[PDB]
Amino acid sequence: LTTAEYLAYQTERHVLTILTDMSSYADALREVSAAREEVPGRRGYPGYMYTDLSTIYERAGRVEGRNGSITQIPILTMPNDDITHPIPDLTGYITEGQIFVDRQLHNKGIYPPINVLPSLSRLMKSAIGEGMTRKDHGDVSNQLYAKYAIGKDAAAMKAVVGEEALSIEDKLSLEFLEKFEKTFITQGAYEDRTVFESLDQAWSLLRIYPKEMLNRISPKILDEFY
Amino acid sequence: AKQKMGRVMQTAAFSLAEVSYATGENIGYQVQESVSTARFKVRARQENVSG
Repeated sequence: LTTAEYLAYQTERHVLTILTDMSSYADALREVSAAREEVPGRRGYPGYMYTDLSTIYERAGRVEGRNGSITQIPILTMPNDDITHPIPDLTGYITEGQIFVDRQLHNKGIYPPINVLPSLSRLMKSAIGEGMTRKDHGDVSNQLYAKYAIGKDAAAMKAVVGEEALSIEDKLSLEFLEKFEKTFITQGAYEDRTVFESLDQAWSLLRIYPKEMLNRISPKILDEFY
Repeated sequence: AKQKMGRVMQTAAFSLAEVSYATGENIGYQVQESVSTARFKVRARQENVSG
């Protein structure tokens, strides 16, 4: 973070610091804290782990006079896949979003195994704009999320009420779920999908739906892009 | 289906009454005598409706 702060603020370049294994960092915090006579906290981690993580994270951010930014991807690890664990809880508290990597997706073999339904970017509205990225980014993202949730619900309900009894908007949603997990989310580790290319792929996914079915897309965006 | 079955039963009763009047006697005894086997049979089919 000191290197990132230099570069970004005394060099005027955007950084995107990528920390990894903040769980390992918190284990190191535990080991250093118990080197002193400090009593362990909630699950062995010290009571000031919130302060330590807050410093480490809030060392990022945009500033006024300098034309440079610092962005953080802590790439945290859940010990027992528990969001209730102190490390994920505090990191959530300080941070501004979450990207979930899912064991179910990984076992199905999808890379990256990122689970969209729990993941969200809290400052999505800022990044998805008109001057930045493309003018359909926000509407396409919201529509994709809605249809992905509907696809998961229809997949759950298929083994309960049969495939035939599902509505047309549910059969189409199952087709979208398949084409979304296996083509959109499934991305080769060495293929670069620019934001515009990924938006075009998202529109190709959304085009299986009739134009009336895409409720969350604005009519102007539907006319322009569909 | 209950309404349609009521209408069809009324029509069938009228047709049976007309047939009996044309024959001049009740064919009930003959039908009972010739009841060795049933020409119509019903076989259950386990259709899967919804769940």
